[PDB]
Amino acid sequence: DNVFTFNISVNGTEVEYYAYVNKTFAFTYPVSGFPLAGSDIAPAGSVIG
Amino acid sequence: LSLSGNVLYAVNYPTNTKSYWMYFTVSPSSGVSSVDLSPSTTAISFTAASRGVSLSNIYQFSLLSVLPSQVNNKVQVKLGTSIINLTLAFSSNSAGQTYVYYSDPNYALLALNYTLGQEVKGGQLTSSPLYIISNTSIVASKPWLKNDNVFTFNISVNGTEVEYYAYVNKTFAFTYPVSGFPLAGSDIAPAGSVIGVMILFGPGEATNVFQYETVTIQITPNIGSPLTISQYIYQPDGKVTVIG
Amino acid sequence: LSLSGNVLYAVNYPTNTKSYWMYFTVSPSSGVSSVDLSPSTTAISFTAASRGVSLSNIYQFSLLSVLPSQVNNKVQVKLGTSIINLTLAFSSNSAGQTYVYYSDPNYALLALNYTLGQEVKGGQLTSSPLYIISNTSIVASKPWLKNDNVFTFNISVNGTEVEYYAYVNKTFAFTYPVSGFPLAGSDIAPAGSVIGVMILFGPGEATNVFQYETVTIQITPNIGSPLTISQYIYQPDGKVTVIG
Amino acid sequence: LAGLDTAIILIAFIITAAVLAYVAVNMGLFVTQKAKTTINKGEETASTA
Amino acid sequence: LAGLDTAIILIAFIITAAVLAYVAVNMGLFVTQKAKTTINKGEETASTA
Amino acid sequence: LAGLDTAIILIAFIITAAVLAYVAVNMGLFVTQKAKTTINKGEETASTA
Amino acid sequence: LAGLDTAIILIAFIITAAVLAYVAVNMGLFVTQKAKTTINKGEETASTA
Ligand SMILES: *[C@@H]1O[C@H](CO)[C@@H](O[C@@H]2O[C@H](CO[C@H]3O[C@H](CO)[C@@H](O)[C@H](O)[C@@H]3O)[C@@H](O)[C@H](O)[C@H]2NC(C)=O)[C@H](O)[C@H]1NC(C)=O
Ligand SMILES: *[C@@H]1O[C@H](CO)[C@@H](O[C@@H]2O[C@H](CO[C@H]3O[C@H](CO)[C@@H](O)[C@H](O)[C@@H]3O)[C@@H](O)[C@H](O)[C@H]2NC(C)=O)[C@H](O)[C@H]1NC(C)=O
Ligand SMILES: *[C@@H]1O[C@H](CO)[C@@H](O[C@@H]2O[C@H](CO[C@H]3O[C@H](CO)[C@@H](O)[C@H](O)[C@@H]3O)[C@@H](O)[C@H](O)[C@H]2NC(C)=O)[C@H](O)[C@H]1NC(C)=O
Ligand SMILES: *[C@@H]1O[C@H](CO)[C@@H](O[C@@H]2O[C@H](CO[C@H]3O[C@H](CO)[C@@H](O)[C@H](O)[C@@H]3O)[C@@H](O)[C@H](O)[C@H]2NC(C)=O)[C@H](O)[C@H]1NC(C)=O
Ligand SMILES: *[C@@H]1O[C@H](CO)[C@@H](O[C@@H]2O[C@H](CO[C@H]3O[C@H](CO)[C@@H](O)[C@H](O)[C@@H]3O)[C@@H](O)[C@H](O)[C@H]2NC(C)=O)[C@H](O)[C@H]1NC(C)=O
Ligand SMILES: *[C@@H]1O[C@H](CO)[C@@H](O[C@@H]2O[C@H](CO[C@H]3O[C@H](CO)[C@@H](O)[C@H](O)[C@@H]3O)[C@@H](O)[C@H](O)[C@H]2NC(C)=O)[C@H](O)[C@H]1NC(C)=O
Ligand SMILES: *[C@@H]1O[C@H](CO)[C@@H](O[C@@H]2O[C@H](CO[C@H]3O[C@H](CO)[C@@H](O)[C@H](O)[C@@H]3O)[C@@H](O)[C@H](O)[C@H]2NC(C)=O)[C@H](O)[C@H]1NC(C)=O
Ligand SMILES: *[C@@H]1O[C@H](CO)[C@@H](O[C@@H]2O[C@H](CO[C@H]3O[C@H](CO)[C@@H](O)[C@H](O)[C@@H]3O)[C@@H](O)[C@H](O)[C@H]2NC(C)=O)[C@H](O)[C@H]1NC(C)=O
Ligand SMILES: *[C@@H]1O[C@H](CO)[C@@H](O[C@@H]2O[C@H](CO[C@H]3O[C@H](CO)[C@@H](O)[C@H](O)[C@@H]3O)[C@@H](O)[C@H](O)[C@H]2NC(C)=O)[C@H](O)[C@H]1NC(C)=O
Ligand SMILES: *[C@@H]1O[C@H](CO)[C@@H](O[C@@H]2O[C@H](CO[C@H]3O[C@H](CO)[C@@H](O)[C@H](O)[C@@H]3O)[C@@H](O)[C@H](O)[C@H]2NC(C)=O)[C@H](O)[C@H]1NC(C)=O
Ligand SMILES: *[C@@H]1O[C@H](CO)[C@@H](O[C@@H]2O[C@H](CO[C@H]3O[C@H](CO)[C@@H](O)[C@H](O)[C@@H]3O)[C@@H](O)[C@H](O)[C@H]2NC(C)=O)[C@H](O)[C@H]1NC(C)=O
Ligand SMILES: *[C@@H]1O[C@H](CO)[C@@H](O[C@@H]2O[C@H](CO[C@H]3O[C@H](CO)[C@@H](O)[C@H](O)[C@@H]3O)[C@@H](O)[C@H](O)[C@H]2NC(C)=O)[C@H](O)[C@H]1NC(C)=O
Ligand SMILES: *[C@@H]1O[C@H](CO)[C@@H](O[C@@H]2O[C@H](CO[C@H]3O[C@H](CO)[C@@H](O)[C@H](O)[C@@H]3O)[C@@H](O)[C@H](O)[C@H]2NC(C)=O)[C@H](O)[C@H]1NC(C)=O
Repeated sequence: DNVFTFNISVNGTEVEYYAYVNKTFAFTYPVSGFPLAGSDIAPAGSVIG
Repeated sequence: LSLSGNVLYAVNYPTNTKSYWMYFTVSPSSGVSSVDLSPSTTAISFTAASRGVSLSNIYQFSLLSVLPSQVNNKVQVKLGTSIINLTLAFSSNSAGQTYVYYSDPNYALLALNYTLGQEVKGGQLTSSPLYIISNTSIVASKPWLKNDNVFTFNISVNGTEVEYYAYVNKTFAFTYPVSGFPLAGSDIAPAGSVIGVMILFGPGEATNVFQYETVTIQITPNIGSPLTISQYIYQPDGKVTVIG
Repeated sequence: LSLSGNVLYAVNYPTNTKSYWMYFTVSPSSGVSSVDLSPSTTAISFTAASRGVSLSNIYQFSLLSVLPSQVNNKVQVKLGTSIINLTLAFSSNSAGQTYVYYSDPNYALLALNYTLGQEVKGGQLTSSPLYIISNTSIVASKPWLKNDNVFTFNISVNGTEVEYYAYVNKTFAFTYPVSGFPLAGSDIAPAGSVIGVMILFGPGEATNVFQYETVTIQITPNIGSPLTISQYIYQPDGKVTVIG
Repeated sequence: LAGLDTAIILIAFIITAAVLAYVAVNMGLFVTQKAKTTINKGEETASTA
Repeated sequence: LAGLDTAIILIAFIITAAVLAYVAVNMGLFVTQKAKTTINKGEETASTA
Repeated sequence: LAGLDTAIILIAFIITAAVLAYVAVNMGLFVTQKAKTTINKGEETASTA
Repeated sequence: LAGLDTAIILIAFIITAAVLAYVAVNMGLFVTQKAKTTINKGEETASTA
């Protein structure tokens, strides 16, 4: 299956993560203006990744 | 009824922790016929559905019932030695009718404080939900005023700013005439009149400001279609904000 | 109604501590039909939402009701020995109709001072909110004029500048004809007329100048859509400033 | 009789039309205010930057 | 007799008209509410994007 | 009857259209003045330096 | 009799509908001409400067 990598920093140390992806899929997540956590509703003036 | 002005919303700006009042103006639609607005027959509902607030009827009082002689020269300011009688209901004549109106919500609030205090004094009402004072020193002697909702407004008297503190026991609405109202005493809005509607929040609904939320108000008179008003409210941007 | 001129705003320039008046011009939209502007039926609201100022109806008077013979030769200037009668309402004829107008807000203000003083004298009005004098020596004998809002304007009489001091008790609006108005006596603006609207600030709203603020005015006649006027006001740049 | 029963159908049909009148006026007041709000937000979206 | 039998046809025709009144008012209340709901969904469809 | 009830739907629909007329004219007067103000501020922004 | 009285309600209801017809046609002729005039004044307002 498909694999890509990304780094995050933890205790100022780079940690590489390997992400394995079984099939093409999409997901959404809140970026700003989202108080409705739990709902799946994007309110007016929210920003969704 | 048609909404015939902007909807104004007031909060403890800039802190935005607490909600004070909403004001808006209504008039009979397209000038066709008169509307009974008596608070016994009519309901005004208020819902902020997101936060589960739903009030089926908040409408309690109207200054449409009130003649100018019942409110003018009946509240007064002590500026040092001098005592000044306020005029609150303004009036003008056309075709032998006296038109009556309140120039702003502040004079309407003072006229209501007087009217409701006078109805309590007359035993017609158990308690006024509104109490208005200039002197805050009084509050220590009246501990029920400590916990209910409070907002302030200024009027000018002898060119001097007088701050009044309005204490609100529960969320309620009242109506008052703004123009085209000759029918003082009646509670009827005639065609081509303009009526101010004001909602004052109590300590329940006041608890935090409306943001990222839909507020719905509905006025339902005893005859004819109700007027349903809805705004999605963004963060309020001033002491008063235009929400709709 | 359409806004059919710029919106002019006057302040105590350059000091900008105090606010005097707003002036603007309106006319029936697209020449289609006439508008009733009687101050009994119509409301003019004024809101500066940022500072929590909200007046539901400031409209009190109209010179549309007033015939030229009621104001011309009825105010006068004593220039030494000589006494000069002022002409304030100008007039012209077309198709057997007499058109009536005021050439500037200054002659409109003087015509209003006369009209309201005459209505007080006739017992039709309790007090005029406007009082206009050339002699300031009078003010010491009339202490209520000490604290209310004051602005000045000059007119020329016998080629001599005469300064008038206008004392304003409360924020109010009036209307007067500017062109295309043959219906003197009526309060009706016919299609293709032009009407001046002027707001004079009282000591409340005058207290500091509008800056970095939105001001909204709404004219709501008894039939038809209201005219809503809104300006964000930057710092005012002259004795009069164009805000919109 | 021809009128008595005919008077029952008139009363009922008046009430039926009045119910549509009630709903249509209310919902027109609602939607026109949604339009007012939308027009405002459209201008704000074009002006704010 | 002319009235007795005539009184039987009046009672019956009243009931018959009252049954239409009952149905027409109920179904008007129904359809006008379907209209209310539809008008709301039409505005939501125009506003949401 | 056919007209009486039909006259109820005409009155109501007139009022409903008049309410849109009222809102659309008011909001056109509003937005066109926002445009006037914006055009002025755009020129001032291009001229002032 | 069943028809004689029934013939009284037909005559009257015809007249009643004809009265609505009379009013609706007259007032349609009126309002459509107000529209014609308005459309003309709208063009004149856009062209004259
Ligand atoms: C993301 O994290 C990686 C491990 O957490 C890290 O790789 C480690 O770094 C060095 C080798 O140098 C690398 O540097 C360049 C630029 O970062 C890379 O593009 C290049 O391919 C080299 O791998 C080594 O000590 C260590 O073993 C590496 N670990 C692994 C697992 O590769 C990456 O440097 C870091 N950043 C990027 C951009 O990939
Ligand atoms: C301004 O407000 C005052 C308080 O509401 C009011 O006083 C009340 O007056 C009424 C009867 O009015 C007469 O007496 C008053 C003096 O009290 C005179 O000012 C007035 O001209 C009349 O002669 C009286 O029943 C009531 O008890 C008074 N209330 C109080 C608290 O004193 C004034 O009348 C009113 N107007 C003026 C001009 O001051
Ligand atoms: C709103 O109504 C209150 C009654 O519900 C009223 O309180 C009463 O006040 C009176 C005295 O009123 C005079 O004096 C005050 C200052 O003390 C002035 O502001 C006012 O204009 C009057 O001239 C008092 O006798 C009584 O005990 C009070 N009653 C209660 C229940 O406290 C308020 O005065 C009134 N608000 C205003 C602004 O008038
Ligand atoms: C809201 O409800 C409270 C409880 O029902 C009530 O408190 C009581 O007040 C009375 C009288 O004091 C006030 O009377 C008027 C109302 O007619 C007030 O506007 C004004 O502030 C007076 O001070 C008092 O005797 C009693 O002990 C209180 N009881 C309790 C349980 O609180 C409030 O009066 C009422 N209104 C307001 C404005 O708070
Ligand atoms: C508001 O209420 C106060 C108490 O409820 C009251 O003060 C009491 O009054 C006297 C003292 O005279 C005061 O008078 C002037 C004008 O009102 C005040 O500005 C000045 O500071 C004095 O305090 C006294 O018997 C009593 O102890 C005072 N009580 C308290 C707690 O101060 C005020 O007079 C009254 N009005 C104003 C405008 O503050
Ligand atoms: C409304 O009236 C208030 C009292 O009648 C007045 O407050 C008095 O003014 C000064 C303090 O300056 C104030 O000024 C700014 C702007 O007005 C306020 O936002 C700020 O919070 C200050 O309080 C002081 O001499 C006096 O003690 C104040 N009195 C009280 C009771 O606060 C307000 O200035 C006036 N206007 C507004 C907008 O609130
Ligand atoms: C200029 O203004 C004067 C003041 O308004 C006005 O005087 C008033 O005149 C009316 C009647 O007019 C007659 O009398 C005046 C002299 O008073 C003559 O000028 C005029 O030709 C007429 O003969 C009178 O009722 C009123 O009391 C007068 N008011 C005052 C304060 O004197 C003048 O009439 C007017 N025109 C001229 C030409 O001076
Ligand atoms: C406008 O002011 C002029 C002075 O600036 C003045 O001219 C002078 O007038 C005096 C007195 O004579 C006039 O008296 C009346 C005015 O009401 C006239 O109708 C009459 O014709 C007289 O001429 C004169 O001594 C002097 O010579 C004049 N000055 C000059 C330079 O000629 C005007 O009279 C005055 N006009 C009005 C209408 O008040
Ligand atoms: C605006 O209206 C005032 C009345 O509300 C009026 O005050 C009155 O003035 C009259 C006398 O008027 C004459 O004299 C003055 C100079 O003293 C001239 O400017 C004016 O043109 C007239 O020829 C006086 O009898 C009365 O007592 C005053 N009334 C009040 C309530 O003070 C003003 O004169 C008027 N303004 C103007 C410019 O005319
Ligand atoms: C604004 O309101 C004041 C109080 O309501 C009022 O003060 C009173 O004035 C009267 C009469 O004097 C004036 O009359 C006219 C108004 O008709 C004024 O334009 C002009 O300046 C006159 O001098 C006086 O008898 C009374 O004592 C005053 N009372 C108080 C409590 O102030 C003002 O007249 C009124 N208008 C203006 C322009 O200030
Ligand atoms: C404005 O009002 C003044 C007083 O209210 C008045 O002055 C009074 O009038 C006389 C003195 O004559 C004056 O006349 C001329 C022309 O008006 C003035 O320029 C000159 O300086 C004189 O003062 C006197 O009886 C009274 O004591 C005066 N009072 C005061 C306080 O001076 C003015 O005449 C009047 N008009 C003008 C134009 O100032
Ligand atoms: C509004 O406040 C003024 C002060 O800001 C005040 O003027 C001062 O008044 C005092 C006392 O005199 C007046 O008393 C009554 C007021 O009820 C008046 O009717 C009467 O005519 C007196 O003049 C005075 O010592 C002082 O000189 C005045 N100050 C100035 C600068 O002239 C007003 O009296 C007051 N007005 C009202 C109606 O309360
Ligand atoms: C408006 O009329 C005023 C009096 O009718 C006049 O003021 C008189 O003029 C001089 C003083 O010069 C003034 O000139 C500039 C520009 O006009 C003013 O801004 C400045 O403040 C001066 O006051 C003097 O002889 C006379 O005493 C003044 N009288 C008064 C009462 O001030 C103004 O010049 C005139 N124009 C303007 C724009 O205000």
